[PDB]
Amino acid sequence: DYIVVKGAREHNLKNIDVKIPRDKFVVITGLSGSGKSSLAFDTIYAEGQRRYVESLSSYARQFLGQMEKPDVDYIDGLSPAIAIDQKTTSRNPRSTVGTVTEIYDYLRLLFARIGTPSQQTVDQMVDRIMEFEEGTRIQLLAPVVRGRKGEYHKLIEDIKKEGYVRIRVDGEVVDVNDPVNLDKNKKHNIEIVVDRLIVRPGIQKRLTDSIETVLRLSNGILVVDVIGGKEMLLSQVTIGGKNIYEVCCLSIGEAKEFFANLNLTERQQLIARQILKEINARLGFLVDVGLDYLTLARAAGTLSGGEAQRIRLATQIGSGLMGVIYILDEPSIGLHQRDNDRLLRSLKKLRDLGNTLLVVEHDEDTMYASDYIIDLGPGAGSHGGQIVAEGTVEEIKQNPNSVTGEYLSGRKKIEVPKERRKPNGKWLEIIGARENNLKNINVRIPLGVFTCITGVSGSGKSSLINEILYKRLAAELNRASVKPGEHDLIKGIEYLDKVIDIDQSPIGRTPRSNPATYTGVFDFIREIFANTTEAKTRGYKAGRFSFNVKGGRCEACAGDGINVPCEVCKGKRYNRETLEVRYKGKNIAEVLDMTVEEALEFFKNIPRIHKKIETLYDVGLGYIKLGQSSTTLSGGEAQRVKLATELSRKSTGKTMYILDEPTTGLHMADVHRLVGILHRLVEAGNSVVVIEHNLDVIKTADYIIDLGPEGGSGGGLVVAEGTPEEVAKVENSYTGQFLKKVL
Amino acid sequence: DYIVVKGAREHNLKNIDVKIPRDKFVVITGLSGSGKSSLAFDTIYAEGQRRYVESLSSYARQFLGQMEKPDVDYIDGLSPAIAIDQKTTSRNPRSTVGTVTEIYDYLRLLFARIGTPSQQTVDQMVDRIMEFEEGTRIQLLAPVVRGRKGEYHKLIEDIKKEGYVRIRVDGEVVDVNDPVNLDKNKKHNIEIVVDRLIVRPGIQKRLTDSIETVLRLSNGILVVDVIGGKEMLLSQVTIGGKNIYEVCCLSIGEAKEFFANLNLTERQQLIARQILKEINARLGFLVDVGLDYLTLARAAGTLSGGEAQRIRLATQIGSGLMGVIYILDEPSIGLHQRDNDRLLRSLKKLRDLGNTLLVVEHDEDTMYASDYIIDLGPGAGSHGGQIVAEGTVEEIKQNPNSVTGEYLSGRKKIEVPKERRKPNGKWLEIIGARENNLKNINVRIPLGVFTCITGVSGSGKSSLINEILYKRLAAELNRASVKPGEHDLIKGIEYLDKVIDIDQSPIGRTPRSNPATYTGVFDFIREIFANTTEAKTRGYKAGRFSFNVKGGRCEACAGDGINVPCEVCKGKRYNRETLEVRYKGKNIAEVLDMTVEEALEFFKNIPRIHKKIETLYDVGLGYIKLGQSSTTLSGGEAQRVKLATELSRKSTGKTMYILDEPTTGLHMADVHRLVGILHRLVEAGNSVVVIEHNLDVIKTADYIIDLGPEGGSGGGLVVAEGTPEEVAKVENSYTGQFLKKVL
DNA sequence: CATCGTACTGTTACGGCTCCATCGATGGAGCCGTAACAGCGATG
DNA sequence: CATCGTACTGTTACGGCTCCATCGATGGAGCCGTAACAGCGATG
Ligand SMILES: Nc1ncnc2c1ncn2[C@@H]1O[C@H](COP(=O)(O)OP(=O)(O)NP(=O)(O)O)[C@@H](O)[C@H]1O
Ligand SMILES: Nc1ncnc2c1ncn2[C@@H]1O[C@H](COP(=O)(O)OP(=O)(O)NP(=O)(O)O)[C@@H](O)[C@H]1O
Ligand SMILES: Nc1ncnc2c1ncn2[C@@H]1O[C@H](COP(=O)(O)OP(=O)(O)NP(=O)(O)O)[C@@H](O)[C@H]1O
Ligand SMILES: Nc1ncnc2c1ncn2[C@@H]1O[C@H](COP(=O)(O)OP(=O)(O)NP(=O)(O)O)[C@@H](O)[C@H]1O
Ligand SMILES: [Mg+2]
Ligand SMILES: [Mg+2]
Ligand SMILES: [Zn+2]
Ligand SMILES: [Zn+2]
Repeated sequence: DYIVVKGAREHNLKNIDVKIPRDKFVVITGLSGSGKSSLAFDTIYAEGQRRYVESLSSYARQFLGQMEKPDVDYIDGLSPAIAIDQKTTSRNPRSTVGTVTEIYDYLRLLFARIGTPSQQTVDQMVDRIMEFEEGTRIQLLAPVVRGRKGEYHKLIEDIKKEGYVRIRVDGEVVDVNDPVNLDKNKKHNIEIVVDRLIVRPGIQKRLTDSIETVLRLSNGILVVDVIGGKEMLLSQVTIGGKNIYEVCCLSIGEAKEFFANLNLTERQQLIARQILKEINARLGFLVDVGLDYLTLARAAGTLSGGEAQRIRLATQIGSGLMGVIYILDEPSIGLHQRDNDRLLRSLKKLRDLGNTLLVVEHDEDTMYASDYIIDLGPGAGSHGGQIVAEGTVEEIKQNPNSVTGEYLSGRKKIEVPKERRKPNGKWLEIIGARENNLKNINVRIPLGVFTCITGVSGSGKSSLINEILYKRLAAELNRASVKPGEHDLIKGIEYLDKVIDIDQSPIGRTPRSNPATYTGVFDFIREIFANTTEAKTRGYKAGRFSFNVKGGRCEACAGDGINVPCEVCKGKRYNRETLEVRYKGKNIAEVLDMTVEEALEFFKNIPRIHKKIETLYDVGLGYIKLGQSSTTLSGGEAQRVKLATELSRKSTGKTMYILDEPTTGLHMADVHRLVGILHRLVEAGNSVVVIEHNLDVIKTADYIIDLGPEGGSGGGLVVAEGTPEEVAKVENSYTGQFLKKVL
Repeated sequence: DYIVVKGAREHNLKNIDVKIPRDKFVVITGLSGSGKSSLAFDTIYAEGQRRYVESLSSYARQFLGQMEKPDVDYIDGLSPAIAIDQKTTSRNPRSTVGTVTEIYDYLRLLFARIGTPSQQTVDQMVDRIMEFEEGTRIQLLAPVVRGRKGEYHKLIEDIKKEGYVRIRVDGEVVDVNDPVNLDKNKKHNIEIVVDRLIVRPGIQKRLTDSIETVLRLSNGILVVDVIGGKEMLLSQVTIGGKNIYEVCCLSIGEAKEFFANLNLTERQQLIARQILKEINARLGFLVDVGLDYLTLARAAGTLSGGEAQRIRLATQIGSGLMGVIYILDEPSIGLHQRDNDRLLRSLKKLRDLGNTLLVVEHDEDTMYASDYIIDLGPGAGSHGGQIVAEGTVEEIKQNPNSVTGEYLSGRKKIEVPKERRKPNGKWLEIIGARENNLKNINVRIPLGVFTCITGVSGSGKSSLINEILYKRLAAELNRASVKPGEHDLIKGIEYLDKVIDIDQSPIGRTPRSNPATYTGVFDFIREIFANTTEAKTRGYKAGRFSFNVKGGRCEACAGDGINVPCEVCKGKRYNRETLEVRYKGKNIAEVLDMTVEEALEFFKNIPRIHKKIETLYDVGLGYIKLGQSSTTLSGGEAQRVKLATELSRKSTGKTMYILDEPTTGLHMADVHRLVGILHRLVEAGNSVVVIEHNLDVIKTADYIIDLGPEGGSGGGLVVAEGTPEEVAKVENSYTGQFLKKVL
């Protein structure tokens, strides 16, 4: 009935007790960094997996592996759990859609089980001959030589001595006793005539005996000579007329149609019902989410973000179970509203089978389509990790201590601008863009305003922007050695002086990385430290103060601090001599131990450091430490670190900003902060282009370039273009339909 | 609170609903073949394992594997389950006790984690030098050449050009500027003097700088020359003074003592607490059950039945968990009463940790030491598979519908004989028996009476009987080519004419085996069928009617009948022509489809077949089919088939019967049947020797030869010898102590 | 001590069948640190 | 058209570190089927 958790203390959680209803659609909600992932994935799934694994052999435990033991007193009401991680995976080039979805294994099993390559037994042969009409004259032959050249005299003598008298050679029956002649260089088909029977009921015994002796003499080969009829031969991989490659070269929808109407007998059904059911469920889920155009032979590395996310989901939740907790960590990454609604319908269908759904989400549609909501807060980092509200959507909305309820209820909102900026005659015209699935379209992107590129997941917006416009602009301005996509020409590059791009790619997590190193400010800090008088006296350089460089780092901990915390250097990753150069009475370890807000006051005089620290504060990461390990960063925190890294660069007043879905893992407040930053950048005279699926960002855009009307080969055309109201007035545009209810 | 099972239909179960209390000692009870194993192992454990496995990846599912899906409507209250199978396992010769118990892996991890092979950092070297007293004169050296021969002129010139002036050669300090001479064929130790410091507080910076430059110049080698003191060298697997082989060559008790008082610092404890805890738990369980004499390097194939069973238990239940169902299928195989009591104490300790115990048992001590009892019956095979009684021990005893309650309450019992047979001057004297752990004892075994060999598990009774007496008797009488054990001589063999032995070994389960083939009566049946007139007319032989021979078996099913049941031959494993030779109007398939009681009436005229069928009926297997697959036979049924096979042989009135614990897997009624058969054999003038642990069998024996007083190196001596009352009068004999409460 | 009588029982080798125990590495991608390269004004 | 000014910013190649995806076989033992081998009586 309930999953009772008491005394949860993982990461930033503070002894929180929660009762999660079972067999319900439960949504975990909070600010970015509050501890939803630590509450669900790091506690509930971790404990369930640990309990299941601990009852296994040492070989199995080593092969599978278990996560770290959570700091929870006791958790009850558990069951088998299937979890989808928040982090996106990068796949090998050899990987395939069918291999990732695991339909290839089921296809291989089906082909090895029921794939038809004639193997007949004695009884089957007897029945086959019995199928003939009564009165037909037949002869049973035992071919000893089939396609060979030789004198064949000893063999004939042995056959005659065995007892057989009738032998047919070259299709003519001759007596073995009478001498015969045959060319040694000419192929001959020597066959022994065993019996000359008649077809009538009641000769089963004699026919079976003759077939048995023929099979014994000819080693499993029987030839039935039908007098006046066509001769037949009896001896001891495609399904439905399609090979494995042929069935793997079809679309998902066509494969589902083929597997839905294939003709199978009772034996084949009883043999492969389970495999057919698994394949049907997987293909049905793939068609339901919207991936009915991809072929099963497509490489998984070439898929877009939304398609990759949907295939990752289909790998785990493709075939539903019963009595299993499903933990999904933001399954709506890079998905349009339509795709999110289809996923929600699939999730409700999965829950209706008798499953518990524990979905961590930042979306509002999931919030409105949820039975129960658990709110965490009231802040992020050390200021969160405790439940601030609980109940249904309405109770959360009426709750004054929940920020997400405040944003849902309209108390806090992102204002829709009263007046939108208009283009001033400067445009970027892309002519003949035919990259990937684009259909030779001409797109004009206004300069100096806020532009949003909208469209369904897979419609061709990343390929239009990142693969063509950004690459051409980089080659023109930054002199990068990258080749752009397929296009005729781009006009209007002379109006720009720089390009800054944030891509839609995973962020690498390493123990050698932290916000300071990622943003590039640690280099300035190290140079400042190495420029002091003490470092000059001791002959130190910038690499001495790096914990990844074996010049001043502690060798006991190998620069990591933990081997169990280190004791010689106290886990600070620096030896005692390095931790003596002090800038403003503070060494490098305490500088790394500062928060962003503290570093704002400490480094308020150095402009290069101050700009980056101010950007990190602006994206809302003021609570984070400058030296926190990147492996211990959340998805939203890592995304915001990347955003600050790219947005803390110099602006000349004519630069172009390109962002590829920068909202991933961001709560509605972080979206507000990002929107404010972007609009300030635009007001400074720059131009910002955002490939976005969020309606809160979209409704504040001055220009919108919709793409579609579908994904894959069904997309690649501009379906709407103009201000958000004009796009909303378009009937056939999905983004306009969803904007009509927002504006 | 409860594990609710509804609609269980696995094997012979008939829609039984059971509520098993949780966190209790629950014992499953019934006749042999009633369906206890199918109820527990084939339903509850199977469903739990299937549910846990289905939530895993395809790779993991293939690597681990899952059992067949049970025919159960729904089962609730499940949790992770650890199960010990009833079947005994045969291990490879290379296997070891430590490897089987899985202590070897933990030992390897401990040695790889904390095993000490001097790796020092700069700070550690500085601290070590600072440990010296104040005022001491030291010199830092960088040895560039250590044990080499050469002219060494370019190296000296390079060192001088670098800046260093002081170089010590052959232990004498010389100036690099002044010319020096050295033999090219003589080894020289060239060392560069870097600094000549003093020991006082406040020289940490200079000392660290000198150590760093010395380490850089000499590539991680530092030599500290203490003036007036012993020189020391600083540079950049045994635990507790014992190697891995040394710690693996100790006894289990000594290893536990060593691991209980080993000296470890805080770092080592924080590193390997989990490994130490696992090793301590495993060794504590091994000592508790009674295996405190085996060394961890002993081969597992040389262990006795009880030791092997205890080690198999310790593999799974050695380290306890919490909230886990433990399913044990007869864990008291080949164990004395004392060992069974120790195992019961361990099981109660395991249950007190918060675990559910589901123990299938035939013993009475387990019944009396159980919180809840579930009784199945009222018979075996198709006559059982339904719950006939339920409740505590007293309720079961008062229940009139439970046979086990009847035997517990004394309503049904095995009578103790009023008068015991006395030896008639014929004895079998074994002189100088020193096989295995025997201590050169002389044992006299009376002839013509019922003799029982008793003793603790491991005391040396199987080695005394099977390895010496049976092998010598076989070599003397049956002319077998087997070498006996270590003994001087055996007297009295001239009083015997034959020997029949039932060994304590596993029974192989193959699809090609059934009771008819195992007992050897199928050969007679096949000969009878091949001797008919129809088979003579069709030229058939005895191998034609064998389903394992490719002469008359169906090739579609390959003689197995199932490929999904076969359709051409209807799964009968014979082709249509073979199923036409009828003996008394019945072919081979219906003969194989007979029960033992049916075959008693059908074959009542053929004496050779009738004797074997009558023996199979006598051991109580009248409900079984003559052709039931051996893979679908229970442990008790297989044991009884083996017993009937060996006891259905000719008796000359002077044969010797040797049985090595024939009670394994037998309920108290099957024991009564076996005791009656054995006593009839003895009354026919034969002699029976039984190595038994069952008190019901023991109390009916005319003579008893106790062995002990312990197992392993602590046993091998006769502690009692005489009638059961005389043995009961012995104070130091465990068997006498347990018999005192029975007689 | 020789002769006769309507195809005899029990126990072992040997080949074929089947079940069960026992046992990380390589390439790809992202990131950090370091080296390398390009890019107002006044007077005679 | 030449001259002067108290160690300058931003973006790319390249090597080293680290995380993550992806992928049955062999010997031993037991059993079955087949071939192989050993083992009263009366008369002259
Ligand atoms: N291993 C760790 N040790 C200590 N703190 C951690 C660790 N991992 C994460 N944190 C911090 O704990 C807080 C909560 O992290 P997490 O539970 O991942 O957040 P989240 O709610 O899933 N946020 P997001 O996914 O961005 O919406 C953040 O401040 C993290 O930086
Ligand atoms: N390298 C490639 N080769 C072939 N087809 C590709 C390749 N990359 C992408 N595609 C396809 O091109 C179409 C558009 O993908 P893309 O333009 O990258 O995505 P998008 O429209 O931005 N969608 P998303 O990022 O998920 O919201 C999809 O059908 C992709 O599968
Ligand atoms: N796979 C099977 N299919 C059909 N019947 C089976 C199968 N396995 C076992 N049986 C029969 O089902 C009955 C119960 O078997 P099982 O559940 O193993 O008994 P059990 O109570 O554990 N007996 P035992 O272990 O000897 O004390 C017996 O008559 C078996 O012969
Ligand atoms: N091949 C062997 N080499 C060395 N020791 C052995 C061997 N076989 C058995 N032992 C040991 O000899 C002792 C007696 O074993 P054994 O006589 O076979 O058992 P048992 O007394 O009949 N006990 P059990 O059958 O379990 O009730 C035990 O300590 C065994 O570990
Ligand atoms: Mg998260
Ligand atoms: Mg059983
Ligand atoms: Zn250290
Ligand atoms: Zn068949």
